[PDB]
Amino acid sequence: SLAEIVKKDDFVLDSEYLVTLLVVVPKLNHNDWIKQYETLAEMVVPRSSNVLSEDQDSYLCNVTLFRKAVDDFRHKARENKFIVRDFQYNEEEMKADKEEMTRLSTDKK
Amino acid sequence: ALSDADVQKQIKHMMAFIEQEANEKAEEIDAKAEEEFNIEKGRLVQTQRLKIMEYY
Amino acid sequence: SQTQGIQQLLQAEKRAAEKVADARKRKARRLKQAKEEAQMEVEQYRREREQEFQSKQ
Repeated sequence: SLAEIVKKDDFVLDSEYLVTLLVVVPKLNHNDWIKQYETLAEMVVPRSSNVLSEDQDSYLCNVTLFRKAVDDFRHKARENKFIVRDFQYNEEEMKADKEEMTRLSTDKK
Repeated sequence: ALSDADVQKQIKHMMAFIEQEANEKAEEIDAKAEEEFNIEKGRLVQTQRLKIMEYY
Repeated sequence: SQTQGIQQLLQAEKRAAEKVADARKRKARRLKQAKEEAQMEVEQYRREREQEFQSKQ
């Protein structure tokens, strides 16, 4: 679950045009895929690929581009052995899950 | 490297299938308006004209 | 396209929206005009109908 990861500031909502792909980029391929995400498709923002959260072997990252740009971006991404995860943002269910685990701990004791 | 050189091409691409059909949607509304202008000329007052014709 | 592109996207589609809205509002005017001309001509028809019926009596 990316509930502790995706942030609104980099996750573009309230815009029918832009939308943030939460790409997964290996640390060994840190600068690499950040650079190649520039020209995978048109209607794109150049090199907006920026680190969101660092894991042990890879790290989630945000790329901002137009909505129908996502289709070509993901196609050419899959061509070059790239990973794109579309984790949609909505705050209320993350809050609900946190309160669920809290109340289940309370029920446990 | 793209900068705004390609962004203008992107804008030109979009303005072909958005701006153009916005004007053509205004024009389609114009055409439908003329059509229903004719239909209104020929449905409501026409029926009332028939009513008064039968009255006559 | 981070700031200049998508802002122009929004502005162009905005303009499309107000133009389509103006088209609907001017449809409103044209329908009112249809009604106006329609009642005018049926009123004229009523006028000569009344006159010729007076002559008939």
